Amino acid sequence: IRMSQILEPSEEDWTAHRTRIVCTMGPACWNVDTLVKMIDAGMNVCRLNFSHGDHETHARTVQNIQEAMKQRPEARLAILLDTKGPEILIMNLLPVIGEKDKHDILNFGIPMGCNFIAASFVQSADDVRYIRGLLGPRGRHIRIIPKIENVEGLVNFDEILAEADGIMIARGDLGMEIPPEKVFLAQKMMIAKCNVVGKPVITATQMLESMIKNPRPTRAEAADVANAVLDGTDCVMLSGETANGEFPVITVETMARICYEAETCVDYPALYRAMCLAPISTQEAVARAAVETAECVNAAIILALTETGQTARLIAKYRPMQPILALSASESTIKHLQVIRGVTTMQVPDHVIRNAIVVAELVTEGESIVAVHNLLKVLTVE
Amino acid sequence: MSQILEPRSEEDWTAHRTRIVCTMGPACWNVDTLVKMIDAGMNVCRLNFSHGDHETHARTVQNIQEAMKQRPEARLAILLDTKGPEIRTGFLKDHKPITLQQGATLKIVTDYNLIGDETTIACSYGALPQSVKPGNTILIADGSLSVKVVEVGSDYVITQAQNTATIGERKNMNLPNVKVQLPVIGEKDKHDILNFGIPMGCNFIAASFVQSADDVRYIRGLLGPRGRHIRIIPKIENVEGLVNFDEILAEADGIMIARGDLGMEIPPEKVFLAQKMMIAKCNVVGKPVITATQMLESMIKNPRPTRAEAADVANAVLDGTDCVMLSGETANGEFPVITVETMARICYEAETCVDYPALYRAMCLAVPPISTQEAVARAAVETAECVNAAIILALTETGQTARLIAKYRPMQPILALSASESTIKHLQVIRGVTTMQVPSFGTDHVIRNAIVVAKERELVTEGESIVAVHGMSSNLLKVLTVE
Amino acid sequence: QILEPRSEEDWTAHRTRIVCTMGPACWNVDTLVKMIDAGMNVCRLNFSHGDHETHARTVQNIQEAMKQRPEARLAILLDTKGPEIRTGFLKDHKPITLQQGATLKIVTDYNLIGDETTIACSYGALPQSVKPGNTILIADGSLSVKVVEVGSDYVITQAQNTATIGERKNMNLPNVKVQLPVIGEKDKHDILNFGIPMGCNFIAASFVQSADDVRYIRGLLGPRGRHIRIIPKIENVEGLVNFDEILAEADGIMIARGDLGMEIPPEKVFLAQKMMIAKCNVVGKPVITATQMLESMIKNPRPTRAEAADVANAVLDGTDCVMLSGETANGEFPVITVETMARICYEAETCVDYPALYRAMCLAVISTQEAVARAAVETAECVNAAIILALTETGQTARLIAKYRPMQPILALSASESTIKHLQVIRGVTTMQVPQGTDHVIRNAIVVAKERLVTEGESIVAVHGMNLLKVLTVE
Amino acid sequence: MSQILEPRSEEDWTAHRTRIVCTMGPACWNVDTLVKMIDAGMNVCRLNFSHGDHETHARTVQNIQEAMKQRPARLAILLDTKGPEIRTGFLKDHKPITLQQGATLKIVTDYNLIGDETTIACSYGALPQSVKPGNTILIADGSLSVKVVEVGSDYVITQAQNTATIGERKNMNLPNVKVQLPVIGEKDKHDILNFGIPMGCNFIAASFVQSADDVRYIRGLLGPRGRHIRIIPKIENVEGLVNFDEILAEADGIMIARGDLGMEIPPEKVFLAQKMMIAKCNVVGKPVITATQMLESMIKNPRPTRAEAADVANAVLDGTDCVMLSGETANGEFPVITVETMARICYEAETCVDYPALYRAMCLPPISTQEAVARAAVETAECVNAAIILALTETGQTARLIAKYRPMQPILALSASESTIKHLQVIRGVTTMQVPSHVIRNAIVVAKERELVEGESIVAVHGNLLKVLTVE
Repeated sequence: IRMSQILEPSEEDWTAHRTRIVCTMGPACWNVDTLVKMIDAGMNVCRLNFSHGDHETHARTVQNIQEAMKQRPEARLAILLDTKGPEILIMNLLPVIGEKDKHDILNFGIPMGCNFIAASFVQSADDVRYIRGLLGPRGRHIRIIPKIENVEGLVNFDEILAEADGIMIARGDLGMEIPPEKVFLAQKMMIAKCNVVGKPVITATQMLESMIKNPRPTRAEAADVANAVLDGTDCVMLSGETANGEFPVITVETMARICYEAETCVDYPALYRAMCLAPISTQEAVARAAVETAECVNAAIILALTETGQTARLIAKYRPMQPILALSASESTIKHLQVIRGVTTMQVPDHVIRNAIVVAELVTEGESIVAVHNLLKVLTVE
Repeated sequence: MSQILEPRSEEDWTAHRTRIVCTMGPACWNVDTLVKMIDAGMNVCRLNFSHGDHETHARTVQNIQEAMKQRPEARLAILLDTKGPEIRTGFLKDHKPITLQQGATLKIVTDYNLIGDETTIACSYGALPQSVKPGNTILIADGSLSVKVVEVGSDYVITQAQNTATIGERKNMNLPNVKVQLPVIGEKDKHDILNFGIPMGCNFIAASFVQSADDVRYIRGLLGPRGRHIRIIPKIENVEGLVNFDEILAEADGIMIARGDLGMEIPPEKVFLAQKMMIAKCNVVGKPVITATQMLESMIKNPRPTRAEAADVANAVLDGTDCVMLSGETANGEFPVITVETMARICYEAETCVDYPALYRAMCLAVPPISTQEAVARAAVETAECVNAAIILALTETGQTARLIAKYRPMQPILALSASESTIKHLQVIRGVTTMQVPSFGTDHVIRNAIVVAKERELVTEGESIVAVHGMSSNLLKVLTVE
Repeated sequence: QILEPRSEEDWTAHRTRIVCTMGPACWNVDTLVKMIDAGMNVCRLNFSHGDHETHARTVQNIQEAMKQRPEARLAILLDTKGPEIRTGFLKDHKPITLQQGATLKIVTDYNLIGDETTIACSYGALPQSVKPGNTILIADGSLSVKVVEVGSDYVITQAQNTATIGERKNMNLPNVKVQLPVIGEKDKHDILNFGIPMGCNFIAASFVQSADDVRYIRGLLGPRGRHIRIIPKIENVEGLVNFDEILAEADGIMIARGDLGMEIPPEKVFLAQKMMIAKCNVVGKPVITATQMLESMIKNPRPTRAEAADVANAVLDGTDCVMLSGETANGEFPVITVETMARICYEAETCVDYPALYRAMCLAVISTQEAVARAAVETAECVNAAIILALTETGQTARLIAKYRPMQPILALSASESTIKHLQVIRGVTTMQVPQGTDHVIRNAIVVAKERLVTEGESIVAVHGMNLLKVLTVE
Repeated sequence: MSQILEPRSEEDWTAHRTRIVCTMGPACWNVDTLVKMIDAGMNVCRLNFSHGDHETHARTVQNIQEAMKQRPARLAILLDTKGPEIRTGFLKDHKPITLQQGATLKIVTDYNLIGDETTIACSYGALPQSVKPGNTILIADGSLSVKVVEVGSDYVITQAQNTATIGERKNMNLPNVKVQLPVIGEKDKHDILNFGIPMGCNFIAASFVQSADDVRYIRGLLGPRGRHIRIIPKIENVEGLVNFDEILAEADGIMIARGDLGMEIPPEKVFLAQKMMIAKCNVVGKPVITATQMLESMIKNPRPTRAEAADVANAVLDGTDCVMLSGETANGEFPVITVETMARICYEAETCVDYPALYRAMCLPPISTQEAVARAAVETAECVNAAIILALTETGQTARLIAKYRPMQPILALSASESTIKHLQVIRGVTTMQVPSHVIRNAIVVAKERELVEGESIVAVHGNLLKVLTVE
């Protein structure tokens, strides 16, 4: 590799980054016109911060998200409810889900169509079980993403992960609970444990903070974000940068550019062999086979036909160089998938495989395609 | 050191992956003999057209068919082995054998009317003096007499004998390092191909003494649209066939290695190299290879082979042969059935040494830009090991899919499903493959009924894993659980 | 397991080398001694400031610190001033405020006292270098302006953001080559009249833009500066674009991240650092990661999370050295900062897969010397070797082994004073001065490791180039 | 195919790695042809103590010593014991008998009985206490097979499975039955102690080894005076196979007698036994000799058969250290020509050898220091593309450890020890050079003369040290 290749400046290319982007809602990005513009910049998930505001405030946000998707029919934004929880003022030293949090989950989260609950200050697996039970019949389409923000939740992380659907890592908050020289270790460990098990991880806090005021990040900030991507993060999350910042749109597209530059350094063939080293099921074996065949026939796209999302997730876990287009009839599965690195989505009603390749300018005529369902198909665009 | 020594049960040795070709003859003309040979492991019936006529061979075919009616699950392929070019000495005075002294002159003439003596004999090959030059060696009577060419004219050659030997009338002759100018497919061989091979349902033509790709292209042209369901298997028997092997193989559908004949054309210590080289090259492109001649010769008269015979057969299997061939052992021997059992038993012993993971890895490195069909075949073999499948199903019309899987030599049996009767027959020559004919077909119900038939045949138990593959331009890999 | 604090015995044994910048905060001998204890390996003299008299006094303080710590063999690195671009003086020395969208004239007449509308520039070739659309950064990038017009002695620019700037502030010219001598008369004077006589072991050359620059310093050093090694600093696009030709001529590389961030888009600098570290790794040339390391520690006794991660990731990229600048030169906590970096380095070395580092190096790169160095690393892993002995005159044997990043400590044995100092820049190498045959040298070295690194009856791999590999047991 | 079909020069096939053992006898006794066999490829001289007397064998040892004076080549001398033998008795009027298939044949313990077609004697007195109904007895090289139907106190009743004609005092095999006779009897004891030790034999090849006790018995028998002699158990029967692992553990090397194994086990299983045994010797670095049924047709013919050459080739490909000639050199018309042919076959088979695969297979037991250095030396030699490997050794261990990894480059072993030098004539890939007792520079000064190695790289090893030099 020559250096000149690194220094090359393209709208169509960085738009096709693999890492997913979570943006926090707030006064600065609420508007339909801004949300529509953020979708174009690469927004995948909208976070509702229930630390502030009430049900009336967040309802109008959700309606604005809904109207933003009306202008972008090809987009499917997931909505994530981030709890207040039991929240050295530089404040650190109560139930994880109290009456207020429970009211938010039951009487907003469920009826308003939120796809994820990001639960603040989770300390044990019992917390996740409590939330799971809280959701119950009516909330079965909602996924749980605990936030590891303290020593307790770090200590019980394995059992938290086993119960959870995904994880959010709050680095800034962790750095106030453990020594700063060790947070990078904790972050690496947690992402890797999430990766080996195919569960989405979101890297949160202290991302591009200076962009709240500035239209450009620092060298330090960009590099910090890049290493989260190289650690193996599925998602990167903006907080104040989008909620209260002066450049919400420019921040998202900047984030997309950081992600694209970081995914450049990613060794895809070695990432496959590493996941193979760390017996296995039929569906696991077929997903591996699919990823192998895809590089082998130099596939343009991998089609993951899925109802529950498991097939897409299983393939994404092996981090293929090829884009994964997930095809599903389930509306919530499509929403849950917005948090999975390397996956994009298409809603569908065997004709699906043929009719998808028509919609997909993702392919050229005569290019190879690897479709998967306990089966693996290899096709050529006709 | 004692697991090597334990006696092997019929249940075990009948499950060997290597395929057995048996030559038809008076020793196995009988329908009851043929049925027992099926049970012993016979997969292909060779009809040697060096002897017999269209009537006698047609009768043999009826006997094979009658045998197959007693074994309806067996699908014997029929292979026509051509006579091809033959070179023979002439007659001798009073029909009495002659002794040649070492260092003595022997004139060989092209007048085949010439009744010979110890100083002059005839050759059936009229272009002998235009083929052989001074310094060339001529082998007579299975190389028992060796003579060196000293002088050539238009209708004769003068030779010096290199050893002391006694020869009879009409004995065979070899021309080491000289191309034979006789047609590889003469009017008689053409007649055999067109007027027997096609209408009698022969599946393969094994062409004796192929010396160039032109020879194969000629046979293909000869067969034509009417002979399109027939595969061409050149026999490699001399230097010309060795030198032109890559071109021959590119045109061929499979290869037969005739070791004993090669031994009459090149030095003995080079034949083992040519066999390995040729097997490996066939393996690399997934084209079937048959190792033939000098296999279990001692079993023509003995119920047991020698140590060396069995070691020879074993090493052909370890070299990567698809097929092993019996000739006079089945055709004219006292123990045709026991010889097929012994062959099957040796194959099974040799396949014990086979490291399947290492063979798959060797092949992946061997094949360079690979096709969709091959990549799915690779994946199917790899997936089968990974899920510990009992069986691999190859659904195939042309046989390509099954041939591609077999090429990577999986530890599990390949059950090939086809609607094409000729493809079922062509696959009898492919190592590791068993066959099951199905009606024309939608893939899901075909796999479903295949598991039902495979369950009763004791190939799969309920709960076991199965890999199924269907190829051609959509390709498919499917993993299922036996119900 | 990650919540468990490290003891000093653990973290002091980190393998990454530490360069510390000299300055008033670590001027006194006692502070330098504590910094050695904390893990300082190389002393950077920053020749952007001071003179031959003041820097000589610093060297004498370094030497005095070394008398108290006889085991330390600190290398001294001279960092050239190099080319600088600077804004001019302002009316009444008052700082000026530029409003976004407003035009600013930049003139090449450095005698001009500027205002809100017009400022001077020290770089006379500015109109020759810059074209419409080029960005000019002023005062650590706090002000960005875009070129709109070029003239003979002027450039007309549009303010990209609102900012207040003072007098004589730094300027950057992203994507433009600076047509100033990388080694000017002042730099040459420093190299020849301080670098050589004063016992400097490295020249870190600021703002290297071509291999031409390196060939020049080498030619300048000549026979007399033969014991001195050249470490180009890559700080702009030109150094980047020509990186490979620079590396080929160079003895090592210093990466100036903070300065590169003033020259290229920020998202591309982490990429440049990775690519360059890898390239130095493949040819076994030492690389120093520099600037914006533990900056907040100039004022604070602890680093930020982001700072810790940045240093850790440089180690994980494969850096030989990490460098402190202001943190040791002008900071409130020079000693504590060195300890902290040594600790981060030890924590990051925890995440290193050494068998993978050996295997990847074997696929990336064979000379007799390199083969034996390769065989030595593998053999060391094959037996349960405690340390690797590298007998070397030039330091090459030691470097060739270090390149393969063995899990074992490398003890480098040398009679050469300057080789011992050169190796202070090599990751995973510790050094030992020796006068002696190839067998007598291995003997006394085994006894000195016992009085430190080897228990009774452990395997030891010894390597000697001249090319032998020896496997011994401690007895 | 062109590369395969090119005639190999004498310069090339002389440089083969596999070692050749030649059996001594009337056809090769004399110094003249013995010298000519040396530079055909003979590495080891086998003395067959089934025949001849001490004076007869002493004249041979003398002829070897004289031949080595004319080629100063260092031939190992191997003493091959007679061991236990089972034999049929004498016959009526000294005339052969033929037995018809299905016919009854009684076999008796009384060796004084002059036999009929109905009854013969056997020299093995424990026959009726060894063999049981259902066992097979093989007579005269497996010419005749009989099955045991009945056993008495001093007789066995059998049924001929085969029509065959047998003469007097023919050999007998008891497939799957242990021969309850001393493997080393008083006569074998006399041969080893009063010929082997005094006449300068380097190896004892022990016929018909059935137990590891047999090996330990010979070792104690040699004691201090025979400590420079190495023991090669021959594996010839089921007991030898069943006890192979512990036999090999006590052995210095192994001789596989295929032809005799084919008389003791089913023929289709011998190739497995040979493959297993060769591999097990390779794993442990102990030399293995492939003996019997090599180039038998060359007793009468100047050329081998297609099948014979291929059998030899696959022994080399299995990983045999040595191939052995028996009657081809002991008797037979073309002893010299047979050695050349053997060397040429070995050279062709060694063309198929995948050397990078062999090193990685041997690498695929927490290894020792000297083993690690030997691996490193093979790894380095390939990396550096060395001309030769120099192995400095007194016990031979360093040379044997290197050869085990089967390097592409020839191993020149250098030793002060006369016995070590001769012990190494049995190690594939090794050639030897005696050193007076630094030594590397003088070895390179002689290697350059022998056209083996200016500018080339050389890997030298001492066992723990490795060196890479470049010749001037």
